[PDB]
Amino acid sequence: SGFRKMAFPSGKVEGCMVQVTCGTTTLNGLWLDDVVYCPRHVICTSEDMLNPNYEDLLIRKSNHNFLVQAGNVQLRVIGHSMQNCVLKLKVDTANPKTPKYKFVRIQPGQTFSVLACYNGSPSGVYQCAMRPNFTIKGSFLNGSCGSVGFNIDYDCVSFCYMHHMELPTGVHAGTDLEGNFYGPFVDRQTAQAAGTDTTITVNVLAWLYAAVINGDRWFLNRFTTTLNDFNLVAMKYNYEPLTQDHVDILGPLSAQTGIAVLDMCASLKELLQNGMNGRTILGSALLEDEFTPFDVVRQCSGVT
Amino acid sequence: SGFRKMAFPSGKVEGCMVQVTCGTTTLNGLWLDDVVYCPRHVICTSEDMLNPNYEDLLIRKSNHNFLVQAGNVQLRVIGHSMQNCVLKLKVDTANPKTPKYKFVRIQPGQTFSVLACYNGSPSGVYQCAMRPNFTIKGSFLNGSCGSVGFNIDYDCVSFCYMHHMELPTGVHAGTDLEGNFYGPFVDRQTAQAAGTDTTITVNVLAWLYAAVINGDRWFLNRFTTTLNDFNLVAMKYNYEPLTQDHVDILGPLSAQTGIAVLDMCASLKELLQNGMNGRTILGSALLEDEFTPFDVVRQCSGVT
Ligand SMILES: Cc1ccncc1CC(=O)Nc1cccc(Cl)c1
Ligand SMILES: Cc1ccncc1CC(=O)Nc1cccc(Cl)c1
Repeated sequence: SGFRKMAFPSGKVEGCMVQVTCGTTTLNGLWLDDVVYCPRHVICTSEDMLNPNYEDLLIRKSNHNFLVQAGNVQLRVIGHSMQNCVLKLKVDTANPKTPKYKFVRIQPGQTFSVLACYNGSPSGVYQCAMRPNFTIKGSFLNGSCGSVGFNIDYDCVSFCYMHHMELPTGVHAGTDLEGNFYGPFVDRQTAQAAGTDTTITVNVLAWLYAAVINGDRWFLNRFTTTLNDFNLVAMKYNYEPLTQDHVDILGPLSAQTGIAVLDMCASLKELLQNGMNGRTILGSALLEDEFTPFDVVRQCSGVT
Repeated sequence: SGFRKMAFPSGKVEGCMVQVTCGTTTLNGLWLDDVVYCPRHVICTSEDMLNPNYEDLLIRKSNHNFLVQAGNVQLRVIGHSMQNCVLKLKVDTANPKTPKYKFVRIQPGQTFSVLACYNGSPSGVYQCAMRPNFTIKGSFLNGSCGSVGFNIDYDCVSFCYMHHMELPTGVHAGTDLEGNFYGPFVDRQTAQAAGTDTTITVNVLAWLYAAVINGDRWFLNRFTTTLNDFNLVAMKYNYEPLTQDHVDILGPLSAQTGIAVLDMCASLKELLQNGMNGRTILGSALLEDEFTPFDVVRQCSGVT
């Protein structure tokens, strides 16, 4: 028992981190097979970051201008190209530690582990969620760019995120591994609006089932609700509207605990309307939305 | 910016995890050099767990009765011995992936990363703290025994914890890597009292400095306090008494923010006396005590 904001073991991703330098700028790179992926702003200087013309800037760069270092050994760059907001540096050596992997574009609400890096070296790993507004509430400093978000299914690493920037609001923005930004964000040092962030209702419900599994049952009530009635409450509290798709994915947790999805929604409704009253659920004084129903099942059953 | 419950990258510890079987019991083992460390209850059956006579049970076990498996390959056991509550299985092969390492016995209040394992395979990594009462609030299921807690200083892994049992209360108990339990706990399936748990005051103060560094400053007040006055409040709220030693370790954070340690104590005093009033600090609705002053400095400066 016990429930934690658990990240995936980062070993497979650690063996992929490299340092990429270009001019005065240094950031992290992702070495899979004979290719190094990194944010395209590695080619920019501080004057450029206001409104960089990446196509013009990259034209002044040759393969030799990109310094790729794995540990303390140098990688020979034999090719370079831009794909959306990432650079793919073709190197003459395949990464001997390249795990089985996929490039995946996640949906908002889904979660992933971030391996935060500086100068190609790992500093820490944490679990986070793609917010409904396509930002992440990470922990990143200057030089963290190029750090990646991932998921792991037995031996396959699905890379889903690459960190690019911190918005003036303190939240983080980045791309999938094809360099397409999540959300409306552009890689420019400019004021950018993130959407209104909503709470991931299906994840809060999954976390309430995780609380029941682990003994925290005070919030269970004698009530039930409908999807429509629940969503009237969710709308008011800026919670994502619950669909039959969300109810279906909560099916295994509902079966495990014997608590119907709509009865759990009724508990969530009372929690939203009356607060926690100074109490806690799984060591938290607020409703947690960063565990998907999949994360709950995985953690409570010990999937390796 | 941003602050997360970050764990150490687990790669160096992943390469050390093995599966250890003895009779019907299987748990995790830690392979460093030519030695495999695991909990001594691997030699027990369900009847034994009530009051096991480990010295008598181990006498019925030969090197061949201990099945050690790293990935899918078997390790030949050439020796076995008991040290307190751990078994040290001498194997004929040194772990090729053994990192630089130390065995350390942590103090309560200190933090560490846990790499939770099942059948020798890693399932996840999370950051946790040794509670003042010597228990950990982990996330562990049956088969997680043998999973280790560690810290990393550049390239050296300091192993500080080995998971042994879950108390009937749902909290977790274990040993250092010499097999000495933290706290009064014994490796028996019996009702055991954990101490009254207190909040780690120096860690809450470190986390309030982390909030200030990252923009959350609403809790800063026009007040100051004394160590004695503060401790009268800490006593009432079951917070650890603050000493000049704790004040000294908060020195770097005090210097970084320009907020005197005692002024921060006064903010904590008002927070304890008046609650959060529905507000949050670093995405939390309660006072977080699982980040040491060292963890705050490391995270806010990007130590790799
Ligand atoms: C300072 C920091 C903190 C966290 N994560 C990243 C950073 C650096 C950063 O924001 N870079 C940046 C800024 C605007 C545009 C672009 Cl392309 C990149
Ligand atoms: C079921 C579980 C959940 C979390 N962590 C561990 C476990 C197994 C467990 O508690 N083992 C145990 C019990 C009493 C004594 C001793 Cl020696 C070992």
